[PDB]
Amino acid sequence: RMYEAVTGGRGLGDLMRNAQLREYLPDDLRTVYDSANGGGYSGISGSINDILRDERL
Amino acid sequence: RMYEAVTGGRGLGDLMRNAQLREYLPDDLRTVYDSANGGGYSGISGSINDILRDERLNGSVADMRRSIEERSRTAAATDKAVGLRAYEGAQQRLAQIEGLMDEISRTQDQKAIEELQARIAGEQAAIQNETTKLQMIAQLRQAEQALISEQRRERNMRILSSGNQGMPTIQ
Amino acid sequence: ELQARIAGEQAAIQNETTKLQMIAQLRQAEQALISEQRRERNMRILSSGNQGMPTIQ
Amino acid sequence: NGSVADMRRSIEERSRTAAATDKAVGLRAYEGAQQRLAQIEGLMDEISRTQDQKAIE
Repeated sequence: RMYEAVTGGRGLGDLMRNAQLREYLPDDLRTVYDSANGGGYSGISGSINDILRDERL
Repeated sequence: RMYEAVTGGRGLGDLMRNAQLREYLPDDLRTVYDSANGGGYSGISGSINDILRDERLNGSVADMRRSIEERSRTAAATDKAVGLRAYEGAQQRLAQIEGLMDEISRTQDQKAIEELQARIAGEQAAIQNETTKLQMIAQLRQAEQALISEQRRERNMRILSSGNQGMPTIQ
Repeated sequence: ELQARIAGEQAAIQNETTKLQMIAQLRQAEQALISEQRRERNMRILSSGNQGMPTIQ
Repeated sequence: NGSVADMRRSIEERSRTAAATDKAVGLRAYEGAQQRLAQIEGLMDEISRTQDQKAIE
């Protein structure tokens, strides 16, 4: 029983793996400042357009 | 069998060592700013030359004016939006950390808690990587602000330049 | 278990460091936004499209 | 030192080079960090399947 307890893969280490959070920070910083239209990612674009339109005094 | 499973070098620990990431960052900080022509690397020098070429925009003065104004506006807005999304990401990472802990409360076997400790170490590695990415984004932001100011200087030196020769007409 | 809990604690502290870096970045962005709004205001008050002139009486 | 025009051209070129080098090093380091994250994912996905306590340690 002790031997089977210590030595054997038992599932853990695969917790919250498939949940991806790398998708939130920018993927690549070559079109990051042109992302207002295309290149980069689209949620960034939506936020940029929202702030740019709303800050219009 | 138990002694064999506890004692004896068994390889794992040199996993994925062949790929080296040293060359991504400079070797020494003496020629990094001389790197326009030499010192650094050839690809990074190509990127420097290319970005200098693309920044040196042309056209009539009105086109450069509108381009610079829009560039500044969108730069500020992009900075704010990146901050927003990255904060949502940090909160999600905190949620994962709390989940990992309330999983740590319920591990029964020694190798289970060992694998979980290793997973937490990997989570710390991911968080360190996120911090490095934040630093690089901030540095890029400062560089691009400097570039916008340089474009402004280019325009107001082009207008006032001594090499002009035109003069309006009288009639 | 205590060693792994301390590891989790370090993870939380690193998360706090990330959030502080990010708040500083947002502060700089907000200052730049305020400067841009000032510039837009001084453009609107100096715009060449202002063809109006006060009357004489 | 030298001619003042030499000073002017040297300063202008040095400023442009400084800005461009800053941006380029930033980008290069960013894809480096992406490589690092891929390495981390690989390490964890391979650590889920160890067999002996010495291997996991």
